[PDB]
Formats: sequence, C-alpha cells, structure tokens
Amino acid sequence: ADCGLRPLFEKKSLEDKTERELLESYID
Amino acid sequence: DFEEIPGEYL
Amino acid sequence: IVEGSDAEIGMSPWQVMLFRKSPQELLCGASLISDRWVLTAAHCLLYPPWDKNFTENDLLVRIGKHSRTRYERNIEKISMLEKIYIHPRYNWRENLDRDIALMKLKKPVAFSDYIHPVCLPDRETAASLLQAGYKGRVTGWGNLKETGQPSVLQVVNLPIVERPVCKDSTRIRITDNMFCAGYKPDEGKRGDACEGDSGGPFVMKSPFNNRWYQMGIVSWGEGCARKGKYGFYTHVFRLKKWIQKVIDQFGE
Repeated sequence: ADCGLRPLFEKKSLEDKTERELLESYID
Repeated sequence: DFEEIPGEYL
Repeated sequence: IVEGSDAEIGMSPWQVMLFRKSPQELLCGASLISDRWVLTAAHCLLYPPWDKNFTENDLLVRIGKHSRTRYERNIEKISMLEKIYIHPRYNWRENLDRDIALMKLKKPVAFSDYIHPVCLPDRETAASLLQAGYKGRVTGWGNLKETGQPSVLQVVNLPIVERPVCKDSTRIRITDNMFCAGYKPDEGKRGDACEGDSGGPFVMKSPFNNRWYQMGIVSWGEGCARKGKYGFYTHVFRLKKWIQKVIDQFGE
C-alpha cells in the first residue's frame, strides 16, 4: 500500500522533469 | 563493455 | 529508447535490469512489484526461434540501477532467481500473445530511494487510464536507434493509440492482450522503445491517488520509431488474474 510512490519525488513532494506532459494528456 | 560485478554475486 | 532523455535520479525506482551471468550482459528490462517478485516479458526468457530457454541459474537481476554498465555499489542491488514462471498460453510461434512472465527472487530486496515497487492497476483504474490520447512512460537502457547505446537509463513519454489504428499499422495479428503506443506520422513527433527495452515497464500515474501504475510491458515492434509503425505492449491488467494466481499460491 505504498507502491507507485517514489521516495525522491512523491514522498518528497516533488515532480520529475516531464510528468506534467502525462498529466496533461488526460485533460486534453 | 559491462564492469565486473562482485565475485559473491555468481 | 529512441528520442528520450536521461532518467532523473530515482525517477523509476521500479525499473529492473535483466542480467546474464556468463557472458555478463544486458538481456532485458523488468519491473519490481514487491520485494520478492519482478515482472518481465516472456520472450526475454524463452524464444525457440533463437534457441532461447534461460534457467534461473543463468541470470541475475540488478535493481535500483541508473548507469547501464557500471557496478553501482551502495545503490543497486543484485538478487538471484528463485523460480521462473512463464504464462502457459504464451504464443511465441505467432504473435507473442500473452508475452509475460514472473520472476520469484531468492530473497526479499530492501527498498530505498532507488528501489521501490510499482502498483498494478485494477479493473477500475485500468478502465479510466487506458485510453487513446493519454500518455504513458517507458524506461530502459535499450538502443537509441535501430542500427549507439545509452550510458544512463532513458525516459520517453508516449501517447496510447486507438485499437483500429494499431490494427492497421501491421500485418501481424493483434490480440486483446496487447495494445500499442507511439506518436502518429503527422502528429509530427518521434519516440519509441527499442532493442534492450524489452520487458520494460510502461507506466502512467493516476491523477486521482498520484500513484504510478504499470499498464503494459514493452513487448514487440517492427523496427524502432518508423513512420506509420507503432510499439506494442503486453496489456498488464488483462493478465493480472494470472499474475495473482501464481503469486498468492507460490508465496508472496
């Protein structure tokens, strides 16, 4: 119940260089 | 090309 | 990965490199789904056409890596294979339908900033995330073009393709156990998986719970990033019923 949660980003409350693009493909 | 890895790991 | 960028540190803590004992070399990529199990494509371990039928006592698994060739002491972790499970209806003779297999580690692996398990989707999550238009992620130390290699793990984001479009880009027979992704010829964009990315994880992060889910396994392609051609992946969720079968039974 901790998966998909990265220590260097999510847990650290940070995002990577391009996760934005992904999240933006949903919205359209 | 790949750097040797530890003896133990074999 | 063709047309990607260097994976940021710890960006994909679930990426696992499939390594050959002797001669030492990179066989494929895989994903960590718990301290005892790793997921990969089935043709990385078995493929009669090339006289491939590896035994657990033939390869290791390097977890938490970033540098493709260097031994990353105090970061990566090498585990041994306890047992290997290939889907029983894996069709290598034709179109690699059900291209999936599971690896049981000899002993659990400690998580860290560089080692962490990815979520597997559920009927619902798969339902709302697996849609044409949405982008996913693919990572690996695979080739940069058809025919050098990456010095560091590569990342690329790709949009999923509609069933029809995927179906019509090939002569090969597509099954429901697979889907394809990649930029369209005119969307005027390039990017794809390639030699060595095999077994690689195709993921997406649910905007709902902010967690990352692995939706597919880098399965097969006809070249790397050729116009009109798309990359194919093993539809993870549609086979999760099998995964759960072997896992809960043979220890977890």
